[PDB]
Amino acid sequence: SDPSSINGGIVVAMTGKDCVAIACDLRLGSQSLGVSNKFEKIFHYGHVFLGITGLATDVTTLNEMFRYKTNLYKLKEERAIEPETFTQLVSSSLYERRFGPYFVGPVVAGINSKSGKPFIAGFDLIGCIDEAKDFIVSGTASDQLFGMCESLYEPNLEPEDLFETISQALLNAADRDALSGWGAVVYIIKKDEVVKRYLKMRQD
Amino acid sequence: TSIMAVTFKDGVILGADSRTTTGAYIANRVTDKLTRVHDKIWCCRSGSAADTQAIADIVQYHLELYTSQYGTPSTETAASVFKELCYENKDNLTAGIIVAGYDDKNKGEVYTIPLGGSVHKLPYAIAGSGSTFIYGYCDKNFRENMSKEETVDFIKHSLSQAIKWDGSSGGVIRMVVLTAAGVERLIFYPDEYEQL
Amino acid sequence: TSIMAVTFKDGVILGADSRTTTGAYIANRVTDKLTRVHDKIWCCRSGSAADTQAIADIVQYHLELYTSQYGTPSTETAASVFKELCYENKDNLTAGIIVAGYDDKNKGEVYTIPLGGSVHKLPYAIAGSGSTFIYGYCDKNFRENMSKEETVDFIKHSLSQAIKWDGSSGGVIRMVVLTAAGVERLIFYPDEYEQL
Amino acid sequence: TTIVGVKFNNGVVIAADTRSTQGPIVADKNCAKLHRISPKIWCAGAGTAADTEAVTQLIGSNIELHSLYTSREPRVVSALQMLKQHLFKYQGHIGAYLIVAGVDPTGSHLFSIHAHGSTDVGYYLSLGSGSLAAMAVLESHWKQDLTKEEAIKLASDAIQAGIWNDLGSGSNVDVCVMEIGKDAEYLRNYLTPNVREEKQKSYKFPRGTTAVLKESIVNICD
Amino acid sequence: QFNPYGDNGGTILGIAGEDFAVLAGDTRNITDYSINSRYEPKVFDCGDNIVMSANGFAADGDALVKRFKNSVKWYHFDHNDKKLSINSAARNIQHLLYGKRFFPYYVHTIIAGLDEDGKGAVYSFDPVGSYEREQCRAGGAAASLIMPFLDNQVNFKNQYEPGTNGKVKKPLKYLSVEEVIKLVRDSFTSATERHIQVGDGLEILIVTKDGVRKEFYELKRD
Amino acid sequence: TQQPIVTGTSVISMKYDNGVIIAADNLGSYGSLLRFNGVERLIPVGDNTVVGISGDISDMQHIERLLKDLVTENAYDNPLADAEEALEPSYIFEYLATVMYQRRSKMNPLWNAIIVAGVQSNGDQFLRYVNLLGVTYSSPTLATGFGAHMANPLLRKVVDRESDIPKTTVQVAEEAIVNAMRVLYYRDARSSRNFSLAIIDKNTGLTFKKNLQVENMKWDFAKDIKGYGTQKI
Amino acid sequence: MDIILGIRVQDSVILASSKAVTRGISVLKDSDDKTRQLSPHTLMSFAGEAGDTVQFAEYIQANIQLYSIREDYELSPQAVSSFVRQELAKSIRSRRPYQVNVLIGGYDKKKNKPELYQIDYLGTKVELPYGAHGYSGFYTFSLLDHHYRPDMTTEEGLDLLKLCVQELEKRMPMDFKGVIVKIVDKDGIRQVDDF
Amino acid sequence: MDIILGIRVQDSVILASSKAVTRGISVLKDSDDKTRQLSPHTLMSFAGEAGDTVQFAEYIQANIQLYSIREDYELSPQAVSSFVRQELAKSIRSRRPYQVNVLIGGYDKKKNKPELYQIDYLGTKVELPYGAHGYSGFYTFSLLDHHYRPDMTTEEGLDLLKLCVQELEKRMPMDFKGVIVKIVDKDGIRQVDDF
Amino acid sequence: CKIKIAHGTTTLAFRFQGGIIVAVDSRATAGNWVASQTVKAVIEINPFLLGTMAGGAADCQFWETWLGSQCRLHELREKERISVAAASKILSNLVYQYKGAGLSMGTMICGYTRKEGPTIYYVDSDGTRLKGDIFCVGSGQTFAYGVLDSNYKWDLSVEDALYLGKRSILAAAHRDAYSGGSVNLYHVTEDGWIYHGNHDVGELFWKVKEEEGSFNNVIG
Ligand SMILES: *[C@@](C)(CO)[C@](*)(O)[C@H](CC(C)C)NC(=O)[C@H](Cc1ccccc1)NC(=O)[C@H](CC(C)C)NC(=O)[C@H](CCc1ccccc1)NC(=O)CN1CCOCC1
Ligand SMILES: *[C@@](C)(CO)[C@](*)(O)[C@H](CC(C)C)NC(=O)[C@H](Cc1ccccc1)NC(=O)[C@H](CC(C)C)NC(=O)[C@H](CCc1ccccc1)NC(=O)CN1CCOCC1
Ligand SMILES: *[C@@](C)(CO)[C@](*)(O)[C@H](CC(C)C)NC(=O)[C@H](Cc1ccccc1)NC(=O)[C@H](CC(C)C)NC(=O)[C@H](CCc1ccccc1)NC(=O)CN1CCOCC1
Ligand SMILES: [Cl-]
Ligand SMILES: [Cl-]
Ligand SMILES: [Mg+2]
Ligand SMILES: [Mg+2]
Ligand SMILES: [Mg+2]
Repeated sequence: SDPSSINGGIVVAMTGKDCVAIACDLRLGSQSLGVSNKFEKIFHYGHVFLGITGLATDVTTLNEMFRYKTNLYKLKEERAIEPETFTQLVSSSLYERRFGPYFVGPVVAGINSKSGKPFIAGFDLIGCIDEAKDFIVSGTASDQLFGMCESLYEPNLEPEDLFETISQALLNAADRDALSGWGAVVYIIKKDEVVKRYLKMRQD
Repeated sequence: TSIMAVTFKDGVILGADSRTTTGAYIANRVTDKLTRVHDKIWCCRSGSAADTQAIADIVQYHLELYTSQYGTPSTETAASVFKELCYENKDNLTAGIIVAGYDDKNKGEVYTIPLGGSVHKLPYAIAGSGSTFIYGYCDKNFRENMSKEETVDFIKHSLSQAIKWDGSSGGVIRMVVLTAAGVERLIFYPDEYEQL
Repeated sequence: TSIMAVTFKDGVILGADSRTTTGAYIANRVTDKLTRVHDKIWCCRSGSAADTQAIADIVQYHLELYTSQYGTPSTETAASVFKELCYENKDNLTAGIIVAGYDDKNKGEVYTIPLGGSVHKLPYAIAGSGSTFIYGYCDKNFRENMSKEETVDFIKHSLSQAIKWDGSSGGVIRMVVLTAAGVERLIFYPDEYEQL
Repeated sequence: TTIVGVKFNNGVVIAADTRSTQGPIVADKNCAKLHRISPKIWCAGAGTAADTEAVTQLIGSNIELHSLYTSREPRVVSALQMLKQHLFKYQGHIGAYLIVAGVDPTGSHLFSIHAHGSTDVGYYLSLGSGSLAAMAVLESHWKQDLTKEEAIKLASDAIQAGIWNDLGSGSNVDVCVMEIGKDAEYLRNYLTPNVREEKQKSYKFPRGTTAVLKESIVNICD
Repeated sequence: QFNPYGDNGGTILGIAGEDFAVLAGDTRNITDYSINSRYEPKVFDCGDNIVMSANGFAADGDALVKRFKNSVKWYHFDHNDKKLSINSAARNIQHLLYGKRFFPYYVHTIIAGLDEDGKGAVYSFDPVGSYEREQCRAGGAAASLIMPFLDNQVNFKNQYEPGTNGKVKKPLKYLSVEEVIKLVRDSFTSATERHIQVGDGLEILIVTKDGVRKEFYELKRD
Repeated sequence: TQQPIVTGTSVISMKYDNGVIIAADNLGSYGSLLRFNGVERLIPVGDNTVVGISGDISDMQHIERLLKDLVTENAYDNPLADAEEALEPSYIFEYLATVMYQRRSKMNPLWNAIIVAGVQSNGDQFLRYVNLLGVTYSSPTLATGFGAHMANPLLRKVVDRESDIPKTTVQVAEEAIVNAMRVLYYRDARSSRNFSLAIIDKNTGLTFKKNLQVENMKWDFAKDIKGYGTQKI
Repeated sequence: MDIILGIRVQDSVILASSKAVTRGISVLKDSDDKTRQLSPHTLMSFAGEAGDTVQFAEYIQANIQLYSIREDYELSPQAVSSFVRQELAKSIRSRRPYQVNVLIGGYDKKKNKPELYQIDYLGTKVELPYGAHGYSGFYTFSLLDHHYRPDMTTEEGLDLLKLCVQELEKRMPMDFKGVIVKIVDKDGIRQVDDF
Repeated sequence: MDIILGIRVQDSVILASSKAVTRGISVLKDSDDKTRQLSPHTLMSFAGEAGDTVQFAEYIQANIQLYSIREDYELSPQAVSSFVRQELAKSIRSRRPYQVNVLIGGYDKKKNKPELYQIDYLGTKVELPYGAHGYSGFYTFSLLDHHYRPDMTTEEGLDLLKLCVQELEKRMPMDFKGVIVKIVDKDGIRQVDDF
Repeated sequence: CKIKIAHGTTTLAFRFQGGIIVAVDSRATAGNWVASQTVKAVIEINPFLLGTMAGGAADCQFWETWLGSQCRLHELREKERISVAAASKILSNLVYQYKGAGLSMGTMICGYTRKEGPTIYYVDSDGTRLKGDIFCVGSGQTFAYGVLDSNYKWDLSVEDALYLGKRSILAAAHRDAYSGGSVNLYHVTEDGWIYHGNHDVGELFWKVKEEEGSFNNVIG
């Protein structure tokens, strides 16, 4: 009965030279029982990408909630929301439920369309922002991801090289966690193109 | 904490140590537990630092508003406002407060307010963890209508012993003198009071 | 309980109240908490009545057997036997004992033994629930090499205050004088000590 | 966390480490614990990271509206009062432990606030897990009539004590100097004594190392 | 109520080569958020070319190593100075650990050395004695950080041959002592960055047919 | 299963170029009550070792008796009891470390934290810690209780690593220890002003200093502190 | 309430739901239909806490039927499932949550595709080729992993379903008194009377 | 372990005992014989805590077989039951008691009478015309109160027993996978293979 | 609070026309942490006897190697290989002495002798001892049962039986989070046990998916 580790899952995000990458596993389970192997945890609103780990009902709810809010934002602002601004929106919304929180570990990733700067950020369940130059990790294999990223990561990686690094970080971390894995997805994000790759990984 | 207030010939004197603790760690060694709720109505704070401050802030507000409408409040009135807060919120408060004030009619008065929120008007009052160690001493040594210098010595010797035996009390001995003359702050350092 | 033992010029004096309680009921108002473990080695008992009696009975037995083989035991020896029992059975005992005795070589000696079973040799010692209220008083008023009459007054005034403030202490003030002259029992009734 | 505050001649300085933890795991190696309430009132925060940020922003927001309403520069005691009453109302559940400092028309000020709403006044203060390591340094080296450069040195040394000796604190030292009559200078990463050494090996993978099942272009445009 | 266990933190790492084996471990010893020692070795030469470490609760770790060292001594007395093989040592340790099955040694034990064919060997144990020979094992507080990195770099897990459509795996090969130490040093610098209980210093014990060599490296002290 | 009754607070210590220093205040606390003031918590064993003990005093007095008995036992049938076969710090420590761990293993611990400071026969400095759990460790500076949190940071500014030991004199080392004791008096609620200090040097031997006091304290700034926020008077 | 299964095949969705209702040491009923028709081409089976199950199912049924009348239009299985999920997602943070797990089997007439949604009491929705709630899944999932193919017929799906029930009847501790099987396709909802 | 029944008729004792062995959510076995032959004309069925049941049954079996060899004589069902009761009566105040309930069905050759003893894990012995342990009794006792007669034959007893099993299969929550039935009479012990 | 010790492995063994198949996975877990993927959950007691391990790793590893010593002592004393019944009962009587102490074991003693023929005995830590044709034990036992039971016949060939055992573990390895790593196969005949290799799930899953056309739930 620990909400953050019932369903399982992981998300990781990295920066590179004029690019960002965000990746997640596909598992959704009920404790030991693996239920779904198609449960994607990365969503996007315009050019801003959001990954969410934790309790699956809240992952779904928050996606729907941020789609709701970014749609109204765009109608009133007459422009797409930027990663820096969206990060603040996520933080506001999570802290609004301070004493009855969504049991989640969200991760923002994207490139600011005006400045062109790569941007990533992470949060705890009550909305504390964790900004980073290098990488953000989240989920039931966060310890594993921290260890992989801290050793494998180097700055200013090209999109093609960055893909290999983030993928290897996710895969090997997932393989040491029982509640993570069952497939994986990686988003490579350049200024005006986004490539989505499904990884081949062990299915146990 | 170790705190006390003592009435005497010319008025009343409040006394306190300066120790604030978190478990066995001293979070503040120079605390000021003697606080003003009105010109010549002060209080000694013991118990929760947060609770006693919140209470003292509210009382100051009430007495400031009282003064704007009805002029200077009595020391009894101040004690009643403290009581009302302590009694009605007894379930959520840890505050042992001594109220002390100087009227011109009533001279020096001391009201003590323990955990329950009861009010007790006394010639002198002691409170706080370290007061337990000086009930015997204070009862034997207190006299009514003492002089200023005698009362200062009585408070200094008493709190010196309270500090000596109570680990939850220490630092400097702060005192506040309330008379017709005005308000006087006194401080006494370890090098003096320890070797009494 | 309120108990104390005080060394002085001619030897040592033990002092105690006479109250035994079950919760708030006074099971015995004329208890004798000063007990003989040897001719001129006595103890003050505080804590569990059953434990302290059982302990004192065993110590008396040990010292009687010691005397048959090796002659009169020292006050230190008596304290060590008390310690050995209190320390080794610390988990099952509630006993705060003060050991006091008169040697001709060592004169008056006082050893206090708190709950843990540690030994502390002191000029004077206080213990029991009511001792908390007289740490301040006793520290300020104790002097070494007092006379018999001064020590009796010091104990009487101290236990009077302990009794006054502690609900768990009361009744008569028993005392036992240990000197070269011999053993003298003293008693003091409420009508005398209350109005000190 | 380790956070400190030190008063000096013509103002006040506060400092903080930059470690953020999640259990035994270092989540952020360079987080900002120094918060701007108003231009010349700054706040060092320890405890629940979301709470310190949220409570500082809320009071900072209300302080700005109050400053505009009264046509006056905000005072530290206003921020102090608003913070403590907010925290007290929540009976400690908002786990924010703050060192509030700044300059205003009244002068220079230094306070601390605890989660339950109790405030303390002082010339030198320290809060957080490494407050004992810091306070040890402050108690050993603090004196009356410190200069600007001496107070910065003392403050950063108190943070360093936390960085090295407390496992809860680490990485860098942030400083903010608030002098009277001058603009407050926020010195982000004032010291960086924990630089990561060169790695022994590059872990750049040969391209094609990772096995892929599918590729697809994602549509971000309308 | 009295709690007989404690957590002294730290982390250990064992890698096996073709004709050698390394057993590394940081030198930091902690309790709660305090550092007890910056240099307290927990990787020990036990004789017969066997190095051992029992990470977790140090009192239990020391007791175990002490008992095994003593087991080696009596093995010589009772069996005509016969060399205790690494496989025999492992089985003996299982019985030491399981002997306290119902009041366990709170430790993750790793031993390293050479097998009877002269090839590198690493064995790892759980707290109650279940053991297994492996090429690779991390243990302790930062095991969860280091281990997946070792799967990737030592056993080439999830790495395929470029251009082979993820069909041909990267071939397994033994690593040189130089390449292994590079991985150890990087594993510990990474673990030091992200785990608060890991740091101060790194001590590696290398085991070849010639004997037991030592190497020491500084780690971040925050 | 125990609960400590009469307790002793911090014991602090450090190494210097020729030997080791150790210190501990003279207080026997009974909870919040500062009950006993004449308690010696540094116990010398021979002329080359000092054992500093914190925690339960009844258990401390038991450990005293064990060490006292150890000296007696070592002298038996030992012509070189005051020479080559005298008790070393390492011997005394290992014995205690054995006892402490055996007692915790029987779920009946000696509720103490112990620091054995001394100088070996070959001149080497010895300083090692052991506690109720049987946990042992060594470091250029060692401290128990609040000392661990407040003293160690200050002492590590003097001797941060091994290479700083030859560079640290006995004057500099003692100054840091005495300073640390002052800081503990400021900030530890179960500490006293009166303390004992011991120096074990390889040249000058054992110097035991009793009845020391914390002095040169800063309290003057307290007078300027008024209220808890707004209050001006 | 215990066993509810679901299998999506080429052209239909098949739901199987146990018939037993047990309270204490007594099987009170052995012919219970643990499902409600939400709309002509959408069926919802349910299992969980006593009372909550039927109360929740009928509440959803009333809402979907209200929508159908108002718009003179049938909601898509995807739309119904999202509505149901949101109701459970609200529920879980209520004073007393609905402890109900559901399967929603429907046929989308616009896409001409069968759809099976599995939603737990927390509001955790997943579209699946085959689904189950409770302990049933611990046997049926691995069985279907092996025997299921995406292009199967309704008749092949029923044989695949018989294989699940047999396995459950063999290895489950409790007697669940067989199952009521219902099929959802382009022609609506119908019950298999002989199973 | 769950269902054990016993019916004493005119000339025999009939014991019925469930075949299922269940651990967690898995029926590990469906052909388990929950009985041991203590002597040629004495049979004991058992049910209770896992492990304890078989360990206790075999321990008793060993003791009775030891007695038979020593004296070259068969103990009476009354004597065996008293021995068993005393062992359980000792057990209940031990450090770890046997949590086992037994039925002892035997034919006394000296009296030429069948005898059925019901003994619980506390050592509570009663001679009965019909007996049961666990939740079984809550159905079977009232059923037998109605249908049982003292002068019934073995064949009538088996039909009476079939009536009990049917009722249990209808109203019991758990699948106990049928029963193994054994008859004890003047000719010894034999198993009914088709039930 | 309490320490996490290695637990696991999913094991099965079924009797059939051509002897006994025994299949197990190789994963050990400490909570959600995957501790090992290379655990030997089959003990080779002797050329005719096997023992499967599930539950506490140490408990199983320690007591089954101990069991092997007791079986060796039997054949030294009695000049004859121990029966599967006797071997299993030594283990079951041992754990019964530790009943309540907290041992966690789910084992299966598989082997062949002349008097018994192929025999499988389930033995667990709460004292249960059962002879039987089919058993699945471990956290992923139900997943293995689902595939095994639905495809089991007595008249399976050695080739088909070996595969069904392998496929059943794979099924559990896939669905059960606490099962995986690799499959270890064994075939027990009248001549003794025969090892049929270590099969990594990493390659085996995709090989089985492609060739068999199963696992359509997974993104191909
Ligand atoms: C003497 C010391 C005893 O009566 C005095 O009365 C002084 C009075 C002055 C300071 C006004 N009392 C205190 O110093 C007071 C003692 C105390 C402690 C706990 C409850 C009531 C009274 N100290 C405090 O209030 C400190 C002040 C902070 C450290 C600046 N606060 C705490 O200890 C907080 C308060 C929690 C609380 C409990 C119940 C009612 C209100 C508030 N406690 C903690 O932070 C707990 N801490 C967590 C980490 O582990 C150690 C304990
Ligand atoms: C003062 C009073 C306290 O410091 C003195 O120390 C004296 C010592 C004298 C008598 C030598 N102490 C007592 O009078 C002592 C108080 C006490 C109570 C419990 C534990 C420790 C100390 N009183 C007693 O020992 C009485 C004496 C009887 C009435 C003759 N005994 C009890 O109160 C017993 C004690 C049982 C016990 C508990 C823990 C350790 C040892 C013994 N308690 C009861 O009878 C409980 N009682 C049942 C009726 O409902 C009210 C509670
Ligand atoms: C020193 C470093 C330690 O005290 C400083 O005090 C810093 C303060 C800086 C960061 C402002 N303190 C922390 O970093 C603080 C320590 C802490 C942790 C938990 C409770 C209280 C204090 N760390 C945090 O607040 C982290 C911030 C992360 C890095 C973004 N937050 C968490 O660890 C959250 C705690 C959430 C929380 C909920 C309810 C009450 C209090 C806090 N914890 C998690 O996210 C863990 N968990 C993982 C799975 O998802 C669900 C939650
Ligand atoms: Cl205060
Ligand atoms: Cl008495
Ligand atoms: Mg009285
Ligand atoms: Mg640090
Ligand atoms: Mg799996």
